[PDB]
This record gives sequence, structure tokens and C-alpha cells, in this order.
Amino acid sequence: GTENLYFQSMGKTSWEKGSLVSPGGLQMLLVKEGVQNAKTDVVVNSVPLDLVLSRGPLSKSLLEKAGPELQEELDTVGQGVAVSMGTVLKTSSWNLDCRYVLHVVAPEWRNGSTSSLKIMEDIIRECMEITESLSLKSIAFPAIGTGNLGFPKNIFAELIISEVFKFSSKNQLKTLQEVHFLLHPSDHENIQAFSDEFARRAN
Ligand SMILES: Nc1ncnc2c1ncn2[C@@H]1O[C@H](COP(=O)(O)OP(=O)(O)OC[C@H]2O[C@H](O)[C@H](O)[C@@H]2O)[C@@H](O)[C@H]1O
Repeated sequence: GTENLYFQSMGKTSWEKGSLVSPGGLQMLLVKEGVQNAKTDVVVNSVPLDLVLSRGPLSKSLLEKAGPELQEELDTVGQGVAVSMGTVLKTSSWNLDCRYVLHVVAPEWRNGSTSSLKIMEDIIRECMEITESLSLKSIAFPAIGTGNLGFPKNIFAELIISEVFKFSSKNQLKTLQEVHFLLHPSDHENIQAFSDEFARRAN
């Protein structure tokens, strides 16, 4: 579709549809759209420890589109469990076009803490594992961590893309076929970072 970005080839004289396929067959797509318009089976949201969905711009976009039930169901899920760093909570999608939202408590950059890298990578891995376990086909990651949590966008781009490759190399997948990277149309920094990394991988 028209929301599928291209990336410029490293030689600069060509442009390629924003699509990369791992050797194992897992497809990654560069998509320019609001997370609120995602149509994958799963969409990933980053949330604080207290699970309030109206504090960050990403989550707030999801809340407004989905309706107040998203906050209500999230709070329901969180009641029985001790919510901590890295926890993933699943809800239904309400007025969103996806089937499930995976709400993740993502870490602060903390000046490039190695702890934060590891935690973010493991969140990303886990969300894909969950998606496969639910027998679902596709998952959309927006650029979680790159706003209030302060992950540099170039570093986040290579982090998530490398994790998707790694996950694909280590797993035989029965249903998970697509990972979409959802970039907000005005987030020119993320669009560049993700495009640059696709160019590198393709070369
Ligand atoms: N509607 C959208 N669609 C797609 N991407 C978006 C959208 N809106 C913003 N972005 C991009 O979404 C990315 C992330 O922006 P943030 O919402 O700050 O999430 P964080 O993971 O950094 O952490 C902040 C939250 O977590 C902490 O617990 C705080 O309490 C907050 O609740 C940015 O690159 C935006 O450009």
C-alpha cells in the first residue's frame, strides 16, 4: 500500500519497497501511519508501571482511538499481577483495527545503560513469541522507547531490526509472518533511522 515506505539504496541511484525478508522467511515492513490505524493482528504499546494510558503520546493515541475500555481492561489484567519492568499485558482492541494490544513496560534509556538495551531487546523478542503462541500472523511495533523513554532513534532502529532477524534465525515459525514497523508521519527522525537501517541490511 501507499503507507509502505521505500528506502533509498546505499548507492543512492535507486529506491526499494520497504520490505526485508529474513532467511527463515519472516517479513519486516516499513509503514508510515498512526498506530491507531494499525491493521496487524497484534499492536505493541509502551506503558508506565502504573498502567495509565493517557501519559505518553503513543499510548494516548491508542487510548483515544480504542476507547476508555482499553484502560479498563488493562487495569483489570494488571490487578492480579505484580507489574514490573518488562511486563507484557494483553488486552482486546475495542475500536482499534487489530485483534490484541500487547502493553509493555519499557525501560528508560538511562544514558545507554546496557541493562536498558537487554530489557528492550527481550521485550521485543517476547512480543513476537507471544504472537506466535497465539497462532497469529502479524505484529506492529511502533518505535517504543524513542519518545519519553529517550532511546536514540538510530540506535533503536538497529536494535529492533537486529532482534527480529535474531528471533527468526533461532525459531521455526508456524504462523508469525510479518513484523510491521509503524512510524508516525511527522516523526521524520524515526522514518530516516529506520530507512537507513533497511538500506544497510539490503546492501
Ligand atoms: N500515534 C502514533 N503512532 C505511531 N507512533 C507514534 C504515535 N505517537 C507518537 N509516536 C511515536 O511513538 C514513540 C514513543 O513515544 P512515547 O509515547 O513517548 O513512548 P515511550 O515508549 O518513549 O515512553 C513514554 C511512555 O512510557 C513512559 O512510561 C511514560 O510514562 C510514557 O507513558 C515516539 O517515537 C513517537 O514519535
